[PDB]
Amino acid sequence: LAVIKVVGIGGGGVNAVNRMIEQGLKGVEFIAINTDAQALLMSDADVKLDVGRDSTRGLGAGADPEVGRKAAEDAKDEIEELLRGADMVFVTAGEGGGTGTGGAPVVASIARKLGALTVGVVTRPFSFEGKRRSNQAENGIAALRESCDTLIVIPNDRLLQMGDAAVSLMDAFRSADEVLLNGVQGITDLITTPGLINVDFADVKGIMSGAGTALMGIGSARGEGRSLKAAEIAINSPLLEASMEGAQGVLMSIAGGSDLGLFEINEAASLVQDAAHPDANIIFGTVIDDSLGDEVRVTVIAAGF
Ligand SMILES: Nc1nc2c(ncn2[C@@H]2O[C@H](COP(=O)(O)OP(=O)(O)O)[C@@H](O)[C@H]2O)c(=O)[nH]1
Repeated sequence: LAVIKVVGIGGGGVNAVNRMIEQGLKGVEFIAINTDAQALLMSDADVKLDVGRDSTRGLGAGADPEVGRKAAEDAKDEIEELLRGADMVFVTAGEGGGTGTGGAPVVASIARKLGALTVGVVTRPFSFEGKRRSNQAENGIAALRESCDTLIVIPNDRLLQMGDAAVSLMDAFRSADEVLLNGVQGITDLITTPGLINVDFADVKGIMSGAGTALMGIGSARGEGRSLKAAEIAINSPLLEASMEGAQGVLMSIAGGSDLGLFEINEAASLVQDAAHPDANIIFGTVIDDSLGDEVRVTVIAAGF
């Protein structure tokens, strides 16, 4: 039984972790790291960690990656203790800010030296947030990639092509929350709550260790030929580029109720096998989830380029 910790660092990461908690992501410990005491108050994470300066006083708002990086190393001993003896560590953040952008590569480096399989799950900022954030996020991703075994990057721009035409500025970030959850849960659920086609940690570790940069796709469908449709949506998801075939490795999960048909599972499995490069390592499994009813959702992670 695996020890999996999910770290949400910076404002966005903490909000993402709250969505995960709110949605009932199980079998994982949630850690919230921030510089701001006030924002940490609204967090529902098991473990919270205030860092850097007091938010109750001076400059909480400034978004400097250098500030966030320094704050992290001033807490390296405390962080290491929170990640003590974990088998897997997820580092979720919204790239572009200060706390997340600079702090994340530190948290990951620590988790990796502890010997844990280190998976970063971050978002690229929306273009409407300006080039300054686009720039910072770009360096923050370069850095975090060095510290992770695998780094899944979700381009926020593509979420707007999926969400409704008339969405608020707040609905936009709720989608960002939801997709970060999708990334994490799509992987952890394979381990914590497997179905008929059982995948164990060793399989996942094999496909994700030193994988480098990675991308994800999600899909879901109902009733009539659902599993195939869901799988098809996932492999064609805009979040995943055309570069599904360019992947060295593919991790795939299909979640559904206890009554998830073997035939269904097989059709999804076959589709991904055909869609991926002939030489790619493909590991795939099923997840039991009664909260889905008669809907099934497929997650595809494509790694190694
Ligand atoms: N998932 C998610 N992402 C967010 C949210 N708010 C902002 N972001 C993204 O995260 C980036 C950094 O913001 P934030 O994490 O709040 O600043 P930081 O704490 O200094 O890292 C922004 O440029 C946004 O693209 C949110 O509520 N949820």
